[PDB]
Amino acid sequence: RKQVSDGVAHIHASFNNTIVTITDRQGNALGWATAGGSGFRGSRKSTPFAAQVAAERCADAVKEYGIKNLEVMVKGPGPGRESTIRALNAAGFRITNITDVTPIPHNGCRPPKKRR
Amino acid sequence: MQLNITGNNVEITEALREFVTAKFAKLEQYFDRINQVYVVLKVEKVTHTSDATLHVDGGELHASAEGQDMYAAIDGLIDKLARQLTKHKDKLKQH
Amino acid sequence: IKVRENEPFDVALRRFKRSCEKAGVLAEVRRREFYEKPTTERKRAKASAVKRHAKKLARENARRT
Amino acid sequence: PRRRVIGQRKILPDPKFGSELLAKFVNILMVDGKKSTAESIVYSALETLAQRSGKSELEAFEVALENVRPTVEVKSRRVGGSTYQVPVEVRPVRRNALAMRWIVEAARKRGDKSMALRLANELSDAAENKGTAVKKREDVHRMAEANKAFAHYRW
RNA sequence: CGCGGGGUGGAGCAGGGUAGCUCGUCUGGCUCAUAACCAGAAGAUCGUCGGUUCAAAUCCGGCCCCCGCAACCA
RNA sequence: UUGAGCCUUGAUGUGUAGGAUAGGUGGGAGGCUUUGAAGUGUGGACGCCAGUCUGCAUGGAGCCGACCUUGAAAUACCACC
RNA sequence: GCUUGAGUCUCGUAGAGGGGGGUAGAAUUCCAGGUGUAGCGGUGAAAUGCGUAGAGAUCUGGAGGAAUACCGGUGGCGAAGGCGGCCCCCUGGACGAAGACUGACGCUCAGGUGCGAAAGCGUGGGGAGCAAACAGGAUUAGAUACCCUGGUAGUCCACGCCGUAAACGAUGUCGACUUGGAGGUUGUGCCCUUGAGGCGUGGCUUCCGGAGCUAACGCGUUAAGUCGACCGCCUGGGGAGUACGGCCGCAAGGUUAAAACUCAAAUGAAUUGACGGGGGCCCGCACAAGCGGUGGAGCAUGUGGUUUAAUUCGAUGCAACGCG
Repeated sequence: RKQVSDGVAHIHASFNNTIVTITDRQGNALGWATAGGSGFRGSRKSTPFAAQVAAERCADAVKEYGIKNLEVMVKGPGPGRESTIRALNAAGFRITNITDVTPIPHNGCRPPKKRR
Repeated sequence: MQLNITGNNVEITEALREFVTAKFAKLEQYFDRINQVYVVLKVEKVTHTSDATLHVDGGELHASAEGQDMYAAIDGLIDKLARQLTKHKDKLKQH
Repeated sequence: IKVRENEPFDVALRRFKRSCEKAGVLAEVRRREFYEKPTTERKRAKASAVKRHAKKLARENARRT
Repeated sequence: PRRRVIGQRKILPDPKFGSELLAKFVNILMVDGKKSTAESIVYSALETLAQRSGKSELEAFEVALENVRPTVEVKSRRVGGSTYQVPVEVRPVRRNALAMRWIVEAARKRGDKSMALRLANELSDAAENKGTAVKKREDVHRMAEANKAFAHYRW
């Protein structure tokens, strides 16, 4: 329960799927929703509209916590990543920060081969 | 697949008719499903020439081959049609 | 990268900062070490960059219109 | 076509009512170019609409048409090596013409005895929204709203 | 040879006041077709009988099938 | 920290009909109240989002049962659960 | 003898030049814990795979390996191969300014000697990610491949071996000479450093072009121009950089290097076409948007085929088949 007020809304933004989860300031999660679980499967999982439906399905089931302000973390080069945040300020939230936290290696491990 | 064998100055025998259909059974399954075939055999004082008009789900394709003794002409005709059938097949796959 | 701007919400002011160097980098770490093609592509790049310098300087003679 | 935004020509209106919208409607079911046979069926089908609905005749026709006209239409779009059904919003001059074509193709099936009453039954049932003409509109919207994932426009 | 558990669309199964979902099978759309996905519909007297109250897939009896645990030292 | 069991209690059990979130059965028109009433400062639970409980009042001396519909009449009151 | 070639020294300057040791942050993976719940992952679509034994997402902590984002530059350095975080230690060369010094000490080399990407090999470690082989899922007529999910050698370290690459600038080394332009990088001189100013002068380097050269493409002061010194190499295509022999190597193999036979060509550059599942632009009932047909029915007619004594002959993809 705990009725927390300010939270963090992480957005995983892979190419094939967009995952949006909502946590608090401390970092432990509250609820999540994906674009593959919103009824979109296959070619339509990589659509910015499917990231919007994943957002409003995650904007519900956190009414139990009562969030009115949250930060936004985006991670990945996805087709969503900005249509998700438009489905949150329209859902009645105060977006204090929007932050890019995508992982960039300062040249570390070897990626796979280019597919032909 | 329906064969229609026809000869201009080459009256087709029974051994030649089954030689066409056994050869046209090859370029069958192995390359594409087809609707209807018209085969035309011609002899023009030197050239045993064999034509063929295939009808497929997309359009039509035609090939001709002149040869040596009317058996190598159809053997060159199928290799001309089989390459046009693989080019047409991958034109309709585009994966 | 980090926008904590006030007033009216419109990332608009976010994609100015973020579409700067946050997607060209992740799409090129996406796959293949290359180890020698960077070289090829790099060297093809500037042979076409001076193709824009040494032609557009020579294109200011006339325009036939 | 490639060129030629076509110079559009006009239609002469209906004699009995001052409308070209119903004159467009009589031209659709006019089979083999027989207009007197076409106009006799539609006049016998809308006087039947008045007694079976209570209202006046011509405005009972479009209230069966706003219940059957669509707002979005889905198309096949060729992109990449495949082709998916992208939805697009309909222009209004096509919107009514797509509606009254759906009425006639439902009127040639749904086989009752005469053509005048075959049209007269579902022009009522378009207003009560249980006929098979409205089930064409709702199953078009069922496919367009399922394909809301394809579009660079948000309206 | 008694204690338990389960009998529900073709199957797998959800579910004291109304029978649901995936597949398969019936189509629509699309595809070059099979497909894949999308969109609707049929699919049950809930194993069979009785009664327990207004009303039972639900609760209680007996029967049939099945899975278990034993009693298995004539 | 935590199951499970017992006791002391305190809540809760909207099909339909319908004035109503009525658990069952039985006794059943007397209790409630100024041990400072409805409205609400208020705070929650439940939430089958419709209604009930409790904390404190600045109000202050009121409310139901039989009489309306229901297979059933009222946590009106009490008892067994 | 001489100082102009070559070299030494004195001051500096730039540099991913090399070898050794330390260390930092980002990220991947794994492990542990918290929260949290039905999906994740993947693809053109899909499945294998993962997940109700709690994945994925998210947060904290830890372990370990490899690689150094941005800077990063037709930038720099090195004989070539090659060399990128940062710090220290040892160390090689290049270059410039002003002198001083030795006095042809030079150039190039068959053999020889050393260095030499990646893969591979041996012994001993290490092993995150990636990934031959291999395994499964797809695609397909088939798919032993491309794609997907996994995944072992290998990639990493130390010490040896191998001695090969389209090891390329497909251009040996050295020296001299012969119109220019735009730069990059790095020293330095003078004048008003009086201002990121102006004039010069070196080194390396990139591009474009003149003469000339070249079969043409192109090269063009860093030549493929004009010359000189020496070395390597070539002699039609296949056979064949193969056989045999020698040498070298643990092995893989390297190196040296034929002949029989066979062909009248092989080849280079450019030209015009044609074609491209290359690019741009445009048109046509070509598609789309619609209407009505065919294919299914009986019949009319033409053809193929069969039949017949003859079923006259010709027309055969589009452009023959209600055609002569």
